Amino acid sequence: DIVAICLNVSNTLNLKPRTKVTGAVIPEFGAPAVISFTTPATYLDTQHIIELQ
Amino acid sequence: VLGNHSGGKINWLAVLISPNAGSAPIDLSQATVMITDGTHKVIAKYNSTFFNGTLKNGGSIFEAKYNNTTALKPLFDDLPATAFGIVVLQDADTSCSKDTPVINKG
Ligand SMILES: [Ca+2]
Repeated sequence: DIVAICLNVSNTLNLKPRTKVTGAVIPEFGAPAVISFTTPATYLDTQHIIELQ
Repeated sequence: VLGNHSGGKINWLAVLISPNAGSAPIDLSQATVMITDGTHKVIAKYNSTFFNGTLKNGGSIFEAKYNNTTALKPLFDDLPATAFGIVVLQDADTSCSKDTPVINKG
């Protein structure tokens, strides 16, 4: 299976450029998935969807 | 590199620059320029006040104006001794904006 966890971060975390984001999805049992990315140096208006990790 | 002259000196320089092939976008607001004449070594950094975008559509360099709020005034004459200004000469995709001059291929 593949499934997408959707999070709206607009007011909660302030993801401007050059910003490190760290985290995990932790299940009831078993090993966590590790989220780890640094947002790009430049965001361009021609490319509103970005691949982060 | 081009250079206006008066008196006994070259007084303004305009250094035209572009990305290398296959480069990721470069954000000039965080660049640094270093120049020396063998007697002094200045280092200069971007002051957002001195941007002219319009020239992407043609005009005269070395006579570009800039916009302090409420007025238009000549760029080169006003630019401080420790700062560099930027003038967009070709940009297809409006990637350069006054607060974030990011240059991309072309
Ligand atoms: Ca561009």
